[PDB]
Amino acid sequence: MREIVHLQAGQCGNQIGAKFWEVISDEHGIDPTGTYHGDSDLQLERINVYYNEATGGKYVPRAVLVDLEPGTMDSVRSGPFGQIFRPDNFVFGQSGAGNNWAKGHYTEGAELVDSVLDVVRKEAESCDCLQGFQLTHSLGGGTGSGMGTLLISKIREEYPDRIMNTFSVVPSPKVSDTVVEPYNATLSVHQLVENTDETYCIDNEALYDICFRTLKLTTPTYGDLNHLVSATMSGVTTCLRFPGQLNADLRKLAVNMVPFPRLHFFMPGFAPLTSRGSQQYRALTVPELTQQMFDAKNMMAACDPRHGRYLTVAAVFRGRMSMKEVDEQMLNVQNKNSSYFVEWIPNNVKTAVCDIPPRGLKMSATFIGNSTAIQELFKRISEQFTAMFRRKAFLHWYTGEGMDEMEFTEAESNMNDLVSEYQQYQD
Amino acid sequence: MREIVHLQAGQCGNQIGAKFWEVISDEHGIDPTGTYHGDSDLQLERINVYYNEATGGKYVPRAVLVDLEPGTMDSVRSGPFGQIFRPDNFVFGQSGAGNNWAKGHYTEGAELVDSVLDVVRKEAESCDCLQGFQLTHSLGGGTGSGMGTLLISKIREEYPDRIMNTFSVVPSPKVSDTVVEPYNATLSVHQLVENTDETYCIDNEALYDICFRTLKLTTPTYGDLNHLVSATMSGVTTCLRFPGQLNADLRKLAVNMVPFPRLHFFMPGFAPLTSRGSQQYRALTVPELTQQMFDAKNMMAACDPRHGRYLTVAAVFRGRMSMKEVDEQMLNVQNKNSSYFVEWIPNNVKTAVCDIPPRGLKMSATFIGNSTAIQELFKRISEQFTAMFRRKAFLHWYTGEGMDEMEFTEAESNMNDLVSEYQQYQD
Amino acid sequence: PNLIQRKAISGYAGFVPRFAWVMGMNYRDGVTQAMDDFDKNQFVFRHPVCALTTIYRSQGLIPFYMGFIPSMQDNYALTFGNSTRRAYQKELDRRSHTL
Amino acid sequence: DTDSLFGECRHYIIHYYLMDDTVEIREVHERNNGRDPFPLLMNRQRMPKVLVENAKNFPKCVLEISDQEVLEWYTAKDFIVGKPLTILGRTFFIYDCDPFTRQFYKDKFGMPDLPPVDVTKKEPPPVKQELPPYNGYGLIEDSAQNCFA
Ligand SMILES: Nc1nc2c(ncn2[C@@H]2O[C@H](COP(=O)(O)OP(=O)(O)OP(=O)(O)O)[C@@H](O)[C@H]2O)c(=O)[nH]1
Ligand SMILES: Nc1nc2c(ncn2[C@@H]2O[C@H](COP(=O)(O)OP(=O)(O)OP(=O)(O)O)[C@@H](O)[C@H]2O)c(=O)[nH]1
Repeated sequence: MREIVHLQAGQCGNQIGAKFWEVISDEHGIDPTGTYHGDSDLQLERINVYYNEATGGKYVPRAVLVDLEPGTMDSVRSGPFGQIFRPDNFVFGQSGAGNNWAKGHYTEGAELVDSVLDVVRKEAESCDCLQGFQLTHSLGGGTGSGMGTLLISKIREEYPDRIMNTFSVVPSPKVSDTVVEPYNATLSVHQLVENTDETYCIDNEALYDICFRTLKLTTPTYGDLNHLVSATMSGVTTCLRFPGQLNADLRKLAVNMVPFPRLHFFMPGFAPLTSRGSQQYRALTVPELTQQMFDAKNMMAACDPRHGRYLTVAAVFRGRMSMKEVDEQMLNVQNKNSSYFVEWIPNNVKTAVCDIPPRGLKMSATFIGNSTAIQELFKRISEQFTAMFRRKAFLHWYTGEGMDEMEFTEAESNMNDLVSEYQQYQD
Repeated sequence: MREIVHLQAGQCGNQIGAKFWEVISDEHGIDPTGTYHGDSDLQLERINVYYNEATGGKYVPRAVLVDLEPGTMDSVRSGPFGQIFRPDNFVFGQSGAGNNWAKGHYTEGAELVDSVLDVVRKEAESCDCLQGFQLTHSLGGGTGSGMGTLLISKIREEYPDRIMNTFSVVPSPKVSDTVVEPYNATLSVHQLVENTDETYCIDNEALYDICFRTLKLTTPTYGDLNHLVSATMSGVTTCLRFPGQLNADLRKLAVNMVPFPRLHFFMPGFAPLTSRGSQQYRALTVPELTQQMFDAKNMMAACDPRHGRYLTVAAVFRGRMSMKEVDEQMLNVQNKNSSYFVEWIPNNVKTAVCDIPPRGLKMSATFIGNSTAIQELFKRISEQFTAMFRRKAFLHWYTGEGMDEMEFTEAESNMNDLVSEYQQYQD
Repeated sequence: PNLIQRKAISGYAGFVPRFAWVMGMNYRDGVTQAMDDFDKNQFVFRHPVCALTTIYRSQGLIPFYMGFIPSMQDNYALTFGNSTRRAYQKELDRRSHTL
Repeated sequence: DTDSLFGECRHYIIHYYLMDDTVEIREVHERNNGRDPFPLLMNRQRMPKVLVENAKNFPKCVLEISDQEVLEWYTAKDFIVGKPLTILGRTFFIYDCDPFTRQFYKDKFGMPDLPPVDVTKKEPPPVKQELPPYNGYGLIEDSAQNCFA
């Protein structure tokens, strides 16, 4: 059959992966003990997209966690579902990275990449033929980029024929508490834009915004933020796991959404956010679903796409709809703003429709869009890079690590080329 | 279909809308919670004109509550049915109006107009096709006037093919407590006449007069004031939502009502008022219905038309009537005073009958008459403006906003032009 | 009722309750079922002061089916038709966590 | 509110104002409940319990209820812990009082004891993971420490 393998890197990964796997376990109704309490024939049918199976019924995940901080994995094992993780899979190290990209890229990897590659290949021989691997890392997170660049670079030529889903949190345009974060981000994004095929870029500022918009619980927990993002990402995966009239393949999605080799960075979009009164006070229907769905506020990734224009938009739907209403909704929004698409490519919409709704809610969806609303993000990070390489402050750590400034120059050149490339294809 | 969305503004308009909404819900049969008790097929048949539909058998109003003051919105929500309105529409702010129309019209405008436009247009494309909107506010009310100016001035252009009905209560000829009231009122009316089409004018002194006349209960509340005015516009709106033979379109009414564009302001009048013994001491005869209808005591808006002359009179009836009696009663009244109907156009009567009696009494009606009886009102208010503009007292706040006296001058010029042509068309 | 409640006269320029939810079929059956829901919820909130899997059937399944039901591979050496049909009963006994 | 589709249970506070016999309904904005910052539910005012049937001459289309119509208002004599009470199409369960309340009632209205009833909801406990039994290749005491975390 066809299957996927999950990689959990950095403490952003150590966060997400735990929340995400327990979300999917609740979706397929697996108890924390790991023994199925049958409710859904079909989820028994397609639990095999992610979960292998062992004598006694237990449902192992096809994921591997990786980090350098023993305390964090101790905490996640102290979490409710740590028993749904394997001692053999627990690959780790003796040292703390110090959150230095070069430390993660040249020295500490030399005693862990071998083990992690061994793990991934034993799992690959276990499975039949993967559609590919997905990764949860942070592009500015200390250990995440250092480990991830190396492992993705190796696995690329290891398996040149698969789907490398990459998922990263964008550094806040206002708050990081990490001061070498611009340096780490630029260094990482060089190899990222070289190698990857698809990347979702998310930030926490819009998560806080949406918390004060529709969560309306004032002080949130980062775990709840993880709930939201994991909901998004499960949703984008839901195409494979279920029957119904749709087109599951992520490869379908890629050819449907990618106009050129050097476009990878896309911005998630979620479906109804329901709050205190709205549970009694919403008419859950296709029209309002579309309305709130394409709202410049309910998007959560980077920034308002207003200043730019949308290139391609794909919508996954979930529920007992009919395609006529989605067709007319798409036409209506097309005419509403026929100014903010591009005559370059007409009818830039893609639709998938699954009949197996999520639990606790009936009519829902997930959105993905590639627009020209990323120039400002990598712009800001580029000019911060300029301002701080101006005097090469703090450079001593990386120089002693043993990297060189020509790498900085080449990476910034590639980012400048990205800026231009985005600019001309829409302006 | 073809529907309406309501606008309430101003602290009085808050009470107005609260009572009016509770009256509508009462006559349509919706319980305090919102799960309606099925008794009346027709009132189930025609509720999509106002109420929208969500799950759980509830029926939300499409009303948007705008305010600056937390306490007022808190009370009105705390009222008997506040659970029927939506936090979505509970758009508010944190700064007092200062009862300064300049403050309410420029400095506080920009930060609200965006959000209020957002909500109103979301409801707009939620619905199919407006006839228009009724906007209930107070030209004598600071927040109401200030916000109404901007809201109407913007709402004009986007959707200029609809009906922007307005309700406002004229300041008392004897007291206003607010002393900057004349300034606020003229600053509102100058754009009222420029933009809108139909306005219902009312004054509270006549309400107190009628309290002494027939209400007789010696301890009234603004609750009862709202009660009676709500009865009035409920009556004017009764035509749309029921089966029967009559035209219902407010546009039909307007084109029947207004000869020249510059005239927009009209004086309503209501149908039987009753006292404790009369409720069974009274002969429910269409003749005395017409009598007490046309009686000057029964009027409650501005003053006695006995000074002025009528231009257009339209009375809409509700109950188990027939045509011929209202016809011949019109005959009787026209003959009785034919010298007081302008030679300009005879047959200035407009009739229509709905056949569903209100719950509690079978024969009822409502009346609107455009007559040249507002000269007293605007002449007096003009002398007040002039006699407090002689020495520009109480003007430093306005200068601190940054206004200039010219606007006052041209607004007064417009108002006097209205005075002149008002006098000329009938003299 | 009056005239008909099972149907509300085709091309009904008036509206009905229960517009969302069960929908996407022909008209008259929708009318019947929707008004059935409109009196169901009615009495449900009335409730006056109460406080006062064809995928598999008898003979198993067709060859070349995918989707892991529990076991198989752990047990083997039988014709797949049998294997499926015997799993059809031992999914009640030892892997009885299938429902 | 479990009768409705997405309903739940909450808890509120009733203040009987002696000095005017008015009633009120408070609220519990504890935290992170989704609910909007909002003090009240129903304001302090009068409540008509039982009315007459001939308010056709006095329809709700005109002046609301008054002395001429009400059969009886909600007396303080009606509030009793241990039986549901209905208001504005809502029926409530009263469970707890205050020491001052239950001593005021024992003399003024002459009321015996009514203890509060535990209206809370409970759950059983779970159990810790034990040891996969002696594989035969280890040590019956050391393998325990080994196979924990
Ligand atoms: N689980 C969890 N993750 C968080 C929390 N708050 C922030 N994060 C994110 O996790 C990011 C870094 O994750 P990693 O990729 O694991 O970073 P790292 O290379 O392992 O090491 P550092 O970046 O130095 O922490 C931070 O930049 C935060 O944005 C939180 O409260 N809980
Ligand atoms: N609700 C209410 N309003 C009254 C009453 N008597 C007079 N009014 C007037 O109706 C006006 C309309 O209220 P709003 O339009 O909300 O007034 P505002 O914009 O907040 O500014 P102010 O008029 O200075 O209060 C009030 O300002 C009062 O001047 C009354 O008994 N009840």
